Parts: sequence; structure tokens; C-alpha cells
Amino acid sequence: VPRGSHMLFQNVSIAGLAHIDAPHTLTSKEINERLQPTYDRLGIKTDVLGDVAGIHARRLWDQDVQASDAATQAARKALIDANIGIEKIGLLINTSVSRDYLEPSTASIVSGNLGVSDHCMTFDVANACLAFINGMDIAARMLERGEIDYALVVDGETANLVYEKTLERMTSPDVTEEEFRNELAALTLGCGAAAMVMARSELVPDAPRYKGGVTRSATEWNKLCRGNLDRMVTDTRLLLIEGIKLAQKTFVAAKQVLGWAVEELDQFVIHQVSRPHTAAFVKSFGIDPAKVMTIFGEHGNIGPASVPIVLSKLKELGRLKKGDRIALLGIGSGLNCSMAEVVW
Amino acid sequence: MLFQNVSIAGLAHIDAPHTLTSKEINERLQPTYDRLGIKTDVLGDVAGIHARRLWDQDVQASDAATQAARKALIDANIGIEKIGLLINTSVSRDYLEPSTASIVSGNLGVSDHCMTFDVANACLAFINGMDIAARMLERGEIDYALVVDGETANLVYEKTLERMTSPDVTEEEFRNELAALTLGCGAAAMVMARSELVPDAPRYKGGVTRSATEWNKTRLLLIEGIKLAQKTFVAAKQVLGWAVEELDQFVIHQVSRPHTAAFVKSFGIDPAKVMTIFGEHGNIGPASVPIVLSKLKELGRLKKGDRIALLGIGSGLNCSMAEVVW
Ligand SMILES: C/C=C/C/C=C/CCC(=O)[C@@H](O)CC(N)=O
Ligand SMILES: C/C=C/C/C=C/CCC(=O)[C@@H](O)CC(N)=O
Repeated sequence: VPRGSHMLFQNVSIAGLAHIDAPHTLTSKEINERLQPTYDRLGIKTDVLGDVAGIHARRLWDQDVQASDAATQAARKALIDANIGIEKIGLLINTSVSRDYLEPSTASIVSGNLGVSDHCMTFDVANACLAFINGMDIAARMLERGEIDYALVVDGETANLVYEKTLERMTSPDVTEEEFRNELAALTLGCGAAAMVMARSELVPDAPRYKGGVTRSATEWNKLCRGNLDRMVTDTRLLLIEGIKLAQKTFVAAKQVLGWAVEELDQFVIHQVSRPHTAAFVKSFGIDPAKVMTIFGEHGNIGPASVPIVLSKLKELGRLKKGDRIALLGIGSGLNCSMAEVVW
Repeated sequence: MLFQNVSIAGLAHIDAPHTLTSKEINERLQPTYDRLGIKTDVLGDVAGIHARRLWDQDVQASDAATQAARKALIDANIGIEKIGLLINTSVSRDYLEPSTASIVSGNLGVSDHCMTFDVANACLAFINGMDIAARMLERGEIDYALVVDGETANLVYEKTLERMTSPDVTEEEFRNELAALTLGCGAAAMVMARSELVPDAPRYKGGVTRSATEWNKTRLLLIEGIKLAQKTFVAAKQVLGWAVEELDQFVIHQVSRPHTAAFVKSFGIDPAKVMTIFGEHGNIGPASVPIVLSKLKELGRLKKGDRIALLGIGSGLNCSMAEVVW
């Protein structure tokens, strides 16, 4: 019985992948030292960062590193991984939450740094922690059609400023319990960068394939996590509850269009908000925790770069084998949920 | 290779309610003009911007985008439940996270199948959004899309006027800040759809993009932008079959009178085919193109079969040109 494609991508591949770890370690121990007088005033006796969220350290750049710089570093590395020159790139999309300016796009800045040709289409996509997958999909649609041969999706995140300003606000003798709780999640963020070269499959026959997938939304929850360059406010309790509800809905669609059954997937690359959010997600879908790589403990939450960083690390660690079915899953502020598949 | 089954179901624009005239602005800049001895009316007499519009206090980009979206849905005569994709393309944004699109979508009440995200690409983003939506429609992923764009400039005016008025500022710093006083508020939205759902609707053919990202760092913008546009037009001739005398309207990004005339001169375009709103509304960023297209529609200037060129030269530098057949 002939079936449809369900609109999954055909002949779109991952030619190259890379990540950059930011150089400076900031431990939760140091942060707690700074916060301790405020913890004490507020009666907080548990280590909410280390023991509850499960984050022991995160990485930071120098103050003067912009999103575009981190993105450029990852892009050069992914080009090497793909063994191609910048001249082959026909599309470059930046997907980071961090942004150099309102205008022009961070993508144009990265493109300028790398020296793209005058044929290269460039723009930014912004969608909280899901944007790298959005960028992959947009690239995939062009590649499938054959409008381009190769695309770069890039994402550099700089959390330096949010750390600096949040730590100042949270150490004020006047900070309220409500504002302290509201901003605490900002201290689980991390710096880092990732980039991916995608290509028409005919150019890279043995490369992993990207199939695309499904998305569902609950945009009535768009107030749950709001962030600017120096501040992020989060309702962690509702993010957890409403996020899981949305992912359940999304998983129903995934079973229908991707044919997913958790036991038949080899890796789950999940956006990571915290240890308890991850645990809840894994328990909710009955996923084998051994299939779920985490970097949150030592790098925290790298926003939309998280997924590709974890995928790149799995590649480098030699955890991925030909034929492996890899689920990319994320719940992003919006709320949105996306679930897609890569076949290694 | 061009899109065969993508149409424009509905289109709308919102004009911001408060007028700030350049005469009014100049009264405030006069002492600083005098100091440094300018004695020239750069806004009114050179740039050709005589007024621009501002929103009420505390109107966010999402609010303006939402107003435009509601009016575009009416123009398309469809309910929000039909929208499968909502992309926001504005420079102005409520937050870094979440997307301004999610906020607009929440305001409208989109369904749980509706995909949303922001695209940012200076003044070219609305055209990028249309392209992105077109590809999804063509592939059958969705039946209808909203592309929305609300621009706010209230804060920029307050801050810039105070800054450029301060003791430290050199000529040049000042002349650079003058450019900020050409920005205007406004909003637009477009419903795109699969053509079989809306026979007789205008059709979006798609377009071409060329870049010169070596210039991502005003007079310079002009020359290099036009050179980039020339390259892009050469491409448009080949892929779109474009020739100037065969196009009925040129809908272009709205930057300044000198910039517009230089563009018209370069391509040998009949200026009668180039509607402008900069004089009274200033530069509305990526919303300018769809606002002008919407005004052309509302004015009854567009007739069945009209070949309409949409184009912008954006910060990057980037240049995109696309065709709509009315
Ligand atoms: C398992 C439930 C998790 C809820 C997720 C909330 C969103 C996560 C964040 O707040 C950031 O990582 C980025 C983001 N919102 O996309
Ligand atoms: C006609 C030549 C145009 C040169 C380009 C000028 C830059 C224009 C602007 O500064 C804004 O309108 C928007 C933008 N840069 O995308």
C-alpha cells in the first residue's frame, strides 16, 4: 500500500557539524558564595543550583566576545568537518537568542567574517531554544528543492551580561523573594556555540540524513519565560507542567508522521533546562535515560545551541553509528515543541 | 523553478496615529544646528522627510503587528483557525525571547498546529518571510500563513534627540544620529495561501537574492546598495524574466528622497511606477514594502495581470527582488 512522505524531507543531509566550548569556568560553588547572604536572608537552605537544578558549572567567554564571534568560530570548524570552502555555501542562517544588534542580522556579520559569496542568502531566525531546528528546516526546504547545494546554520550564545547583571540584582540587600525566584533560572544558562553544514544528499552519499519532523504550539503560554540582553524572568513551575503537556501532544503527532516508538530510537538529543525537567520528560515518555546525553551539569543551558552542541559531542565521542535513529526534541519559550529525526 | 501555487489572500497596513513633524523636530535641534554651524535642514530639505508617525505610549511591536494581522485576516475573509504559520519580520521586537511572533499569535488565538518564529534581516525581512512561507505552502505543509511586521520608534526618538543635543557630540556623530530621525512607526500583515483555495488572488512567483556582506560594518549605503541592486536585477532578468518596461509597479524600501531618485535613475524606471510614503511616514523598515503594496491595493492602483516588483536593499548588505502577478 503506497504511502505519502508525510512531508518529511528527502535527500537532505548533514555534511558537517561542530561545537565550541567557551573557555572560562564559573562554578555554582562560586556563585553560591556570592548569593549566600541573600540565601540566608531569604531562608533558603538547599543548594538550588547544584543540588536541585543539577548544574555544577557553566562556561563563559570574555566580556568582549559577541554572538557573531562565537558563531563564526563554530562555522569555520563545521566547514572543516564538512571539508568544504565557504564559497560553496548558498544559505547562512543564524538562530541564536544572543544578538549583536537589532540590525543588521547577526547572520550578515558572521557571513562577512567568513567571506561568503555574493550568491549567499542570509538572515536570522529567532525562536528561543528551538530556533536551530527551525533553521535546519528552512535550509532543508531549499536543499530538498535543489535551490542550493550547501547551507550553514550557526548559533553563538553569550550569557556573560545576563550573569553579571543578574548576580548584581540577586545580591541586592533589597531584592525580593519573588524577583530572586523569577531570575534564578538565568543562573543555569551557559555560553557556547554550534554550527552545521547541511547539503543535498547526492553530494554527500554517506552523510547522516535529516528527515525533519513535527511541531505543536501553546502560544497562550508566551509569558512564561521572557528575556532581554541583561535579564531573564521565568516561571519554572508552569514551564515544566505546560511544557510536558505540549510535548505529549507533539509526541502523538510524531508517532503518526515519523512513525516513532521510543524503544526504536537510539538517541534522544533533548534541549536541557535542568535535571528535574529532564527527569520529568524522560519519565513522562518512558524513555531510557541511557539514550539521553546531558551537558547541563558542566555547561548549563546553551539555549538553541544546546541540541547541535549535544549532537556534535555525541559524534566526537564516537557514540553515533551508521543507521542510528536520532530524535531531536525541544520545548521552547512560546510555548513551542518540535520533534525531528536524523538517521546517522 | 518559480512558485506555481502560492497566492496573496489578504493584505493590510496600520498607520500610526501621532504626527511628529520635521519642523517640530528642527525647533528642538536648532541650537545644536547653530552650534557647529549646520544651517541646513537635513530632514526636510535633503532627506525629504517632512513628518513621521508615532504610536501611543506603551504600544509594543507585537501590539502593532496584532492590529495589522486582524485587519489582514478580514481582508482575506478567513478565521484565525486557518493559519498554520505566523512569521514576524520586524526590526522592533518585544524581547530577545520569546519570539514576537508567539506573542502576536497568543493575542490572535492561533491553534496548537500553528508554527511561529521571528525572522530578522533589517529592511528585507518581510520579503524573506514571504519566501519562507511560500516554500511551506508550496510543499503542502500549511494552507494559510500570516507574515506580520509592527515597527515602533517612540523610544529611539526620545533617546536620540537627547543624545545628539548633548555637549560632547561632533558633527558626523550628529549627522549619523540624524539618520535615526527618519524612522517611522507603522505595521503591516499579509495572509498568503495555496492558490487552489483562492482563485483570482494575486500570485507570488518568488524572487532572487544577492549579497555584499563585506559591508556589514549613508552615502556609502547609497552607492554600494545600488551596485548590489544592479547585480540582483541582472539575476532577476534571468530567473524572473524581468525587464523594466514590462513591470507595472516597483514597490521599494523607503529610505530617503535622494536614495529613491538614485535608484530610479540607475534602472531608468518611470518614477510614476514608484509609490513613496517616506515624505509623511519616514522609513518604516521592513514593513515599508508591504505597507506600500497595501496602500496600492486600497487605492485601486492594482489591476489583474499587473506585474509587481517587490524589492529592498537591506543592511548587510543584502538585496532581494521578487515578483507578484496581481
Ligand atoms: C521539560 C520542560 C521544560 C520547559 C522548557 C522551558 C523553556 C526553556 C528555557 O527557558 C530556555 O532554555 C530557552 C527556551 N525557553 O526556549
Ligand atoms: C538606495 C540605496 C540604499 C542603500 C541602503 C541603505 C540602508 C537602508 C537603511 O538603513 C534602512 O532603511 C533599512 C536597512 N538598512 O535595511
